Amino acid sequence: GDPELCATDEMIPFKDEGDPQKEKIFAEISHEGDLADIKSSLVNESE
Amino acid sequence: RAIPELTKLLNDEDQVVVNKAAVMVHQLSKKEASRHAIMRSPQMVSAIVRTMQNTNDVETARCTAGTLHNLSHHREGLLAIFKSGGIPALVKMLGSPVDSVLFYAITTLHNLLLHQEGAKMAVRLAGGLQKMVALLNKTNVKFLAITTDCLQILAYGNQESKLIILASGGPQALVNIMRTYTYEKLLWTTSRVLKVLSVCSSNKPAIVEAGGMQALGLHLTDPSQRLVQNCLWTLRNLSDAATKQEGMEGLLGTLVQLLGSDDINVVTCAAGILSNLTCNNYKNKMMVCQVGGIEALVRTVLRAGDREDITEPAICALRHLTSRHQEAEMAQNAVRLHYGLPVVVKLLHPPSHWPLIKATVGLIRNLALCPANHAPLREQGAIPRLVQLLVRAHQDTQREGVRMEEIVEGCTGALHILARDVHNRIVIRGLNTIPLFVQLLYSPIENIQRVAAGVLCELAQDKEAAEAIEAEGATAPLTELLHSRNEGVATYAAAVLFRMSED
Repeated sequence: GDPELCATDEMIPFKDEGDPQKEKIFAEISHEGDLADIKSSLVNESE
Repeated sequence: RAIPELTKLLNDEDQVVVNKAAVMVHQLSKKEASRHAIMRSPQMVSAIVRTMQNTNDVETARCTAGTLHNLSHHREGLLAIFKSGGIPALVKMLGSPVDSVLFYAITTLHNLLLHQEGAKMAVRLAGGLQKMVALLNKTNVKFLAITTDCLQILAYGNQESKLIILASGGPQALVNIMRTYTYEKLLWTTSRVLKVLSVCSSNKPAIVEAGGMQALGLHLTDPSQRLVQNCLWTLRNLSDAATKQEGMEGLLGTLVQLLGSDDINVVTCAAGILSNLTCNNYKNKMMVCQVGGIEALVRTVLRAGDREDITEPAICALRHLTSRHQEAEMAQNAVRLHYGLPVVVKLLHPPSHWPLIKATVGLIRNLALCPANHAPLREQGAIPRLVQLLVRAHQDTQREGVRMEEIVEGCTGALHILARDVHNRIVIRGLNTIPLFVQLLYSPIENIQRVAAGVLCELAQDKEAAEAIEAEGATAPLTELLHSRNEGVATYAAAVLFRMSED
């Protein structure tokens, strides 16, 4: 049996630390100019 | 021009007259240059705004509103939009019923925040934040997307705004969106506001209680990498506040799978989140075990090799999963079944750093609770290696990243468990450890006195050992610890003295 049934597991307190490139997806991503397009659409609807 | 002369009379119309003049001005704003002639009539700019603010005829508003949006395109256009006080009015229009109005109001506000210096402050002052949070139950996803974006813009690098959003029930609203919609751009602007809030201490618990982990979890297999990325890192940052939630089945199952990703940063991330989400919550442990988490974690450890940004979190999760739940024994066995024991023991060696070695000794401790692991662990050379880490550690304390007290406790604790097996006991005293374990009884740390008394207790079940321990003068300190404040310490001291004089 485990005598230490009350011992807690220890959280690792993650944040925004270290090299900022290890907290992105390693793979390259490149799919304003983004919301510009959908703002256009809403302006049309209102008429 | 002679168009400024026409704008003049356009400023008047104070009656039922007004209603028509708005339609006329609005229409003239559509031109490319007819948008310029109205720029340098601040009387008009300010009239367009007053009218909309006050006017209680629906179409009148959409014509004033529409007007400003046209003008919100040029770098001189927003400037006067601001200087004429349109912002607080825009923000007032965010309460309107007419969706044609709301769309103009929000698109214009967006433009301003992106470009017009002073907007951010101005919008906050008008109470835009609390307006925008309350609009988050509107139904047009394009609108939601822009609305959430505005929030992100105002929240960014501004903790006061973050707290205000928290206060307006923003977290629950944002989380509902993540649970409900599937439209990529909206999930993206929403995952962003969330990420930005997740760096606020007060918002963490709030995001969590609102079902934020489960909701993020729903989009981890989305095709949009930018979205998966925001979810993973937000999940990770929240994971320490999230150990008491239920309904985490789906998320846990997906995290296990993500351990198989080819993307390294996705793997490290998935390990981290799993490490935390396996802290103390026994239901989380059972589920992680049931979807084959031990096998995945072992595999992940082998794959990572010397990469400690991967092995430390993954070793920690393994450790959480090998104690203190209904399936902990099953997990202890699985590690052996899936060839984990040699990689585990190997991690006790260089180039491992102290934090990984800490976690690993912790894992080995749990591993040793399973009788079927006593011999295999011995075969891997766990014991001599633990004893070396122990001796080293104890020497450092006799005169970072980790404290050597933890390593001393950890190591001794692991040996305490390995001492259950008789052949292990022989190897143990075999390494001349009995004096070391007796001198440990004198440590100031009670945790250390406990594991020392523990290992002595197991060893003493054998007569030769007990005489050996008696010969070290253990009886004195044991008799004293008999009155330790620390329950365990005192409990083992009794235990050892008991066995010391059996005959």
